[PDB]
Amino acid sequence: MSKTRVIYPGTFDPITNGHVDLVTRASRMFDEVVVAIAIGHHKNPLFSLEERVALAQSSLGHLSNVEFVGFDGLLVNFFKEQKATAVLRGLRAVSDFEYEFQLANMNRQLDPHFEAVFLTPSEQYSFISSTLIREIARLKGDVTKFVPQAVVEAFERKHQQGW
Ligand SMILES: CC(C)(COP(=O)(O)OP(=O)(O)OC[C@H]1O[C@@H](n2cnc3c(N)ncnc32)[C@H](O)[C@@H]1O)[C@@H](O)C(=O)NCCC(=O)NCCS
Ligand SMILES: [Cl-]
Ligand SMILES: [Mg+2]
Repeated sequence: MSKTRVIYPGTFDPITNGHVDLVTRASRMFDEVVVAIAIGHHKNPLFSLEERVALAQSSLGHLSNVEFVGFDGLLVNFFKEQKATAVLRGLRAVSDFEYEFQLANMNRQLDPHFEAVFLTPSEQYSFISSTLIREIARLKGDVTKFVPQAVVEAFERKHQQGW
């Protein structure tokens, strides 16, 4: 019996309570979990790589089997470099499901060792996404209930520099 290593890739822009729940659930089932923050070089995230990594560490660093790394390039090359057992993704809607079904099949064609496992959110996180959270924050809504406190403060310090 070997040691399992799953990657959880995303932009995490910012990390939410939904992501936290997924990583916590995953850390019970695999030996190592890698929170893999896509840099988004040609995709314009609101938070920098350093901010997104720090928010993720702050929220999840208490889990001793979770690592945090930024990456770019082809997910399958990262998968190989990392020697992962699988990629993990959350499926919160039908459109998520169809996109991920397609991508898992494309990635398996690029690398036959590739694997993707999916979790479904618990109902109390099911309506949360990073995009929606950015939008509420931007229109000065309170996102406290949906994201870790550190993220709330991070939005206040974008709102303080101006935003
Ligand atoms: C697809 C990319 C950008 C990351 O995905 P995404 O932008 O959805 O990140 P986000 O951080 O918002 O979410 C991460 C994942 O957890 C899920 N999730 C988000 N919120 C929640 C919630 N409340 N509950 C459950 N799941 C959730 C998402 O649906 C997603 O699967 C990234 O994997 C990537 O760019 N890969 C590298 C490039 C590549 O190889 N591209 C195409 C060739 S296959
Ligand atoms: Cl996003
Ligand atoms: Mg999201």
